[PDB]
This record gives sequence, structure tokens and C-alpha cells, in this order.
Amino acid sequence: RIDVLKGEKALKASGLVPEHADAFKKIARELNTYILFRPVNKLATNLIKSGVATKGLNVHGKSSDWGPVAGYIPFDQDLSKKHGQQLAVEKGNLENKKSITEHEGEIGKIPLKLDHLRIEELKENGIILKGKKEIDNGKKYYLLESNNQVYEFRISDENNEVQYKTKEGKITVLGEKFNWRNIEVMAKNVEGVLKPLTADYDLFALAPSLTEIKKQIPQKEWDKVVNTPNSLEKQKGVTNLLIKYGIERKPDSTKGTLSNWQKQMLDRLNEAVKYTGYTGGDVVNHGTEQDNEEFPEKDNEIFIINPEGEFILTKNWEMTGRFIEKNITGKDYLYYFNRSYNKIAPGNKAYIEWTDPITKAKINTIPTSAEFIKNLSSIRRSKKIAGYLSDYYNSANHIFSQEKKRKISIFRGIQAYNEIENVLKSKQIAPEYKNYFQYLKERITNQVQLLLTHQFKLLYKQLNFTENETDNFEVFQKIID
Amino acid sequence: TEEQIAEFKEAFSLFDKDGDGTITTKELGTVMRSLGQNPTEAELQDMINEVDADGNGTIDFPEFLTMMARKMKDTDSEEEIREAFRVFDKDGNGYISAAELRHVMTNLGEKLTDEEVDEMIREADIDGDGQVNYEEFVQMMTA
Ligand SMILES: Nc1ncnc2c1ncn2[C@@H]1O[C@@H]2COP(=O)(O)O[C@H]2[C@H]1O
Ligand SMILES: [Ca+2]
Ligand SMILES: [Yb+3]
Ligand SMILES: [Yb+3]
Ligand SMILES: [Yb+3]
Repeated sequence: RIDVLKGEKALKASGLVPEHADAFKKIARELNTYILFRPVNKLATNLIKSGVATKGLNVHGKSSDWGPVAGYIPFDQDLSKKHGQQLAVEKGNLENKKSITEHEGEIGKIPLKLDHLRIEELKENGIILKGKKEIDNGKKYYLLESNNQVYEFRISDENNEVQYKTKEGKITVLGEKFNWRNIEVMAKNVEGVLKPLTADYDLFALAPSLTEIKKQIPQKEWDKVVNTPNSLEKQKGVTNLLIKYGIERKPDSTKGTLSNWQKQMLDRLNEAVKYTGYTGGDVVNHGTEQDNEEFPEKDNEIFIINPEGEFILTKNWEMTGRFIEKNITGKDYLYYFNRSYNKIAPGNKAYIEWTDPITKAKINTIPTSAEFIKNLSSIRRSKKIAGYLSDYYNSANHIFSQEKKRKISIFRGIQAYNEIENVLKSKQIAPEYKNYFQYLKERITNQVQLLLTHQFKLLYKQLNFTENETDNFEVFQKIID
Repeated sequence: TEEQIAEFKEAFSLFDKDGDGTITTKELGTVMRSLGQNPTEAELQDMINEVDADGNGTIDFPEFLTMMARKMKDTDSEEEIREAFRVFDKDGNGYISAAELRHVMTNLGEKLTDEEVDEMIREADIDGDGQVNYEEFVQMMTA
């Protein structure tokens, strides 16, 4: 059992509009694919239900979860949820500046207009309260209240446009102090008019049933690799069809980086919501989080809609990953995890951990040649062994019997354990590389000692020390049994 | 990418008494083999004979580092693959097992005989431990 939130208590904690999360079960059970969403700014919910347009990829301005601009995306990203971290806010802006300029026409900005109806909404979530009556130069305003210690706001009794200034004494993240000016919000151009943007839905992942990827593969193209007379490359052709119509994700230009079963998916999800009366276009609109390698993000809660229409909500990353491990990647569904997990994401220097089965089983498997070169590569801060490794993994053993395989391999395996000793006993060159060959040893050791765990525990202080050619392999012929 | 370049260099220090990096067409593959892709003597005579073909076919950096730019391009896999692996490996053992391959096949639509599965594992198997480790799945998927 896992400490997860089920039912309404989860949808409610997902931020997803309820009427939509409902339309989503439909597609989740219908396509037998789990649909996992990342969070969603809650103050953004009713705004979405209301019909507020959602930001695409040409808008990277984080929306606000506080103040009167809460829900929308303040052009001055120091009014958004990042309010405080300078380098963050600084990037927020640039990103918005790039939106307005790099997209003149499609993207712009309008003034914030909170209506008698949104004030209330904000009032209940206890975001901002309508205060006194202020009068400045012939126009009346009402100081909009907020638990904030840097800005002050108001609304016009005329057009309902909100304004804000830095409080006396206090200074902005950037070093700015200004006076009554309008809170501008990112807009989107729709039919000549400028409409305001808001949080979209962010898929954290999409996992279909393997049985589902089939329908994606042409019932032709399949029969070929299937009915292949062979039984070797026949697997390759099966795997490679899995790879093509199952994975190798590509740039859309607008949708981000997703597959084709994901692009089709996206549309199904948006058709779904549109049918519930949502006038504002797409709600889900760029590919899933597993392809977001540059700036990956770890959230503590992931809303999940399983192929049963049920609502789960992992409470922590340790959980979100334990769920997927048990219910998705181990139950016959197709799932992949962000290439930049377990690594240092480049864009944001992020370090997200995830269990990669290929690594668990590493201390018992000896590296291929290339793997050995790469290992020689990204450690070049400041020979001939690569062979005995392209020997161990000689794809041309496919004619041998396990008995033989396990032998020549146990040999080829000790073969390398040699060259990887003729060095640790040579000149001390660099303590950085020495801390590697040690690994190899322990590895090269462990694998051999695992094969022989069929037939050794010290049989090395006898076998061929230092001669060469083909006679060595002869001595081995008996050292074995 | 960058790493899909920085690596290569390491090869240029394995076995060539040329000193200033200079092998030949009689030991070019000796590097590619030990590296990644594995073409035949037929796919090595016309690729090389194009970019640098003077008298003794000078082989260095701006060359090889360029040849892969088309062979190691469409097959920019390795990643597109290492994930295929994780799919068959629903156990998490790190290695693909007979069963592991059945379960995946019986779902892609092809009901595999309890015989074949055990034959696809053996052939695909290299070190002969009875199951395929990632490295083997790589090999089995390119060479
Ligand atoms: N192909 C992609 N798939 C999913 N997320 C992506 C992709 N490319 C980028 N992302 C992003 O991760 C961010 C999440 O916030 P945004 O949706 O506003 O902006 C997004 C991008 O910076
Ligand atoms: Ca094996
Ligand atoms: Yb978004
Ligand atoms: Yb997104
Ligand atoms: Yb998004």
C-alpha cells in the first residue's frame, strides 16, 4: 500500500477543472492509457472553467498564485509565483519580452480587469480583499488588499482596471520603486481582439497499453518482421517497430517534442474538453514532461487518471515514481522517463533521480568497447583493452551453445581483466583513471565469477600468466573442469 | 550533439604508431568496430574514397569526425533504444528474460510459442548467461 489521495479529494488537489477531469476519464478508459498531469495553478481553475485562454509554448511566463493578478500571468513576473527570487523573475520577464516581440501579433498584453465576479472568487480563496474608497485626480479607486509586503493595489470604479505601486520605503527585486501603474497581463490575439492568457494543463506523462501501440503499427509492415523466416533479426524488427510507432519523439513546432500517438492523444483530450462547452481553444497544448530534458521539473503531487477512470494523487516524488513502477512500467504499458533524469539537466542544472534498471545491473555486467571509450571520454579533465571487450560481446556467438558461450566469454573476460592489471601495476599516471580500472576489475570480476557460478573462486594464480597466441586458450580447456 | 563527438577522439590513441594521428584504410574500421556501428568492407571502400583521397588517403580528425555525420545520424538511436530495453524489462532485474520477451510479444499481437521465446533469448544472448543484459540488447540491435 501507498499513502495516496483517491477520488474527489485528489481532483480537487490537482487543480484540473472538475468538469474536464471527468471528460478525461472517458479517454483514459477508452484508450486504456494512464493520463498523468502535473499540478495546475489552482487560482487558475475557475478562470479556465470561465473560458480564459491557456498559454502555449510562446508564453513561458509563470502565472501568479497570489495578489489580484493571481491566476493570470503578470507581465511583470515579480507579481507571479516567483515573486522574490531575482534571477528567476529576471528570466520571467525576458521570457515575456521575447513573447511580445518575437511574436508581435499573436502575443501581447492587456490591462488587468477584475470584475465584481472575480473579486469575489479571489475573496473566497482569501487572495485579496476590496478595501477603502480612495480618490485620486477625479477618479475613484478601492485599495485592493493583500498580505504582501512590497506592493499596493487598487481597482478603478470606472473600467475595473487594477493598478499597483511599490510601498513607501520598500524596494523591488530589481531595485525599482515606482508609483501607481497598471498591472499588465499576457494576452493572446483572437480575431483582432486581445484576450488574456492563463495556466494550461501540463502532462507529466502518457502511458498507453502495449496492446495499444499495436493499432498504431500498420497491419502490413508488421506481418513482415513478424513472419520473418529467421528468429534473430526478427526480434530486432519487432523492437524497432516498437521504437518507431512507440517512441522516437520529434519536434512539432508548437506542440513541443512528442510522438505521434501523443499528438493524436493531445487532440482527443482537447476535443473532450471542447465538448463540455469550453470556449477558448485547447487546454492541453504541448507534449509531456518526460521529453522536457532541458528544464525538467519535480512536483510533489502528480494527478493520475488510470485506464479505469479512477483518480489518484501521489503525494511525493518518491511516491509518484513508486506508483509508475508498480502500476505502469511493470504491468505491460509503454512508458519512458526523461532522458535528463539521474543526470544534471543542462538548462536548469536540475538533478532529478529515478530508478533506471540498466544501472542496477551494472556492477555485474562488464562494459562494451564503446561504453569503455565514452567512459574514457567524459573524464578527460586532465589501450587495447577495448578489444577484449569487443571480443566478449562478439555478436557472432549466435552459433555457439551456452556451454561454449559461457566459456570463451569467461575467458575473453579474464583476458581483459589482464590488460586492466598491466596498468594498475604500471606507472602511476592519474589517480582519476585508477579509480576506474578498479571498478572494471570488480565488475569484470563479478561477471566472470557469475558465469562460473555454474561450474572457480581463486582459479587465476595458475591460469596463463604471460605467454600469448592460441595455446593459452588451450590451457584453459582444462583449468575449467 | 557534443558528447556524440568528444568521445570519438579517445579512439585516436589506441593502436597507430603514426604518432600525430594517422592510420589507414587498412585499419580504419579497427576504430569504428571498437566504437559503435559496424559496416562491411564494402561500405568502407566508397565512403572513405570521397572526402580525403589524395595518394595515400590521409586519415585524421576533420575526416572521420565527418563521416559519422551521416552514418551515425539517422541511427542517432542509443537513446531511442535504451528505452526499448526498459520496456521489455518489466521486472527491473536489469536483464531481459525469456518471459520478459513473451509478455511484450504476446501484446504487440503475436502469440509466441513457449519454444521460440526461449530461442530468441538464446540467439540474442551473447555471454550466455541465459538472459540479455543491456549491452547485449545494444549489440543485438545494431551489429
Ligand atoms: N517537448 C516538450 N514537452 C513537454 N514539455 C516541454 C517540451 N519542451 C519544453 N517543455 C517545457 O517545460 C516548461 C513547463 O512550463 P511551460 O509549459 O510554460 O513551458 C515549458 C517548457 O519550457
Ligand atoms: Ca546474456
Ligand atoms: Yb503551461
Ligand atoms: Yb507545459
Ligand atoms: Yb505548459
